[PDB]
Amino acid sequence: RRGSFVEMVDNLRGKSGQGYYVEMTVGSPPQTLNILVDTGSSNFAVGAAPHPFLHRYYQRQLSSTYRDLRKGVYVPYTQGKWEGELGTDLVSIPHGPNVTVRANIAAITESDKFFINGSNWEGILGLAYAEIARPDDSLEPFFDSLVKQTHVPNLFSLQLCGAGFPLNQSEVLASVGGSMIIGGIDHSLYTGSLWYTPIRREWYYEVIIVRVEINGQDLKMDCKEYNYDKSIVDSGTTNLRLPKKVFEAAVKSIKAASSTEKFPDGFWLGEQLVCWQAGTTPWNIFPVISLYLMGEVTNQSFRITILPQQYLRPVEDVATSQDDCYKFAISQSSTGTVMGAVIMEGFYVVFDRARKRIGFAVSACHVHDEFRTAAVEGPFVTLDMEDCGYN
Ligand SMILES: C[C@@H]1C[C@H]1COC(C)(C)[C@@H]1C[C@H]1[C@]12CN(c3ncccn3)C[C@H]1CSC(N)=N2
Repeated sequence: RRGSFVEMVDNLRGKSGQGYYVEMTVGSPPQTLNILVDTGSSNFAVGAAPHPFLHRYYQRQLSSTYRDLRKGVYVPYTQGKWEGELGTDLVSIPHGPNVTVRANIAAITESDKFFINGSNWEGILGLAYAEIARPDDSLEPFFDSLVKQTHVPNLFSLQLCGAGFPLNQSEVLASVGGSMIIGGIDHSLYTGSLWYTPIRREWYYEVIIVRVEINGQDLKMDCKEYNYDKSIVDSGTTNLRLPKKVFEAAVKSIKAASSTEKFPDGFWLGEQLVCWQAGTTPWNIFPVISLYLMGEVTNQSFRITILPQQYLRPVEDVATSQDDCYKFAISQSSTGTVMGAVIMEGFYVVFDRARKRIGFAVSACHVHDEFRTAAVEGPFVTLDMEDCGYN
């Protein structure tokens, strides 16, 4: 396996709790900013005014290439909001393709619970499709602009690398957090085969889950439940989020598999950390989780399997200790399944926009132990998979 995109390998930093980001520049002369990679939204937006959590921001008045679109944008969401002013400017990715494009930029002027203290990022790169752009689908997303204006192939791929232990801001700054390969697939970043699932519709990166197992035991729900009301791949969500009824069934099964140790309700609610003496985390008592995804071939599926090393998120102790501590990074959703950062950390994920498909392979940087690894395996004969999609 040769790695043919050396310029872009190791261009991400960050972690599942706070986001993975890439360096970008905006304006003339170039203003450098760290930008959250978000496959669950479709706007390119940057801090453009002082904020307690920003150490830098886009200064439109210092860019000779700034263009004012004379239009506001307001982006409320469940846990927060940002608002700002639309414009365009020249944009580059230093550890990216050697191209500069003119792109839409939302200059964030006000926000609430959007920016994250100590995360090191100052803006967001929404990589999903125009349908979910704000204020509407007429605001061309960045990746669309990049493809239209250059010879960059209509594809990107993400290797998000969890450390398997906590990092402070200093360690995050000094550590490689993964790769975003723009326009290609780098063979050094994965092992085994890539398996592809269709993009069901181009809005979010929507997929269809057809079967769920906990340690090989079928959760045995009608597969529509797994995709109620959608299933998406979202680097801008920390957890694996599951629809309420699926969450309840999965947690029951994970508790049963791990029953040799009792954990408090607050742990299963994703609120409370649990800790073990250094090196003694009992990985083996926790089950693997397999999600079967619709394949590209009629009546064929494949599965991705994650370990507790993926779904238990490393956190620092509430106290001063050498304990190894974690939070449970599976949580309930009322807006469908979200395959967030903790599940993406297991896999190299290929967003093949050109062929309307998402590829998964075992990540070369997934955390595991001597006894088990993450897996991507197939094929399986699976019938009536279209019926698993919610309408
Ligand atoms: C792993 C990393 C810590 C995670 C980042 O957390 C925040 C900052 C809350 C993510 C980046 C925020 C959003 C942006 N957004 C949105 N909705 C509609 C239109 C435009 N944008 C919803 C919102 C939550 S979900 C998501 N994918 N993106």
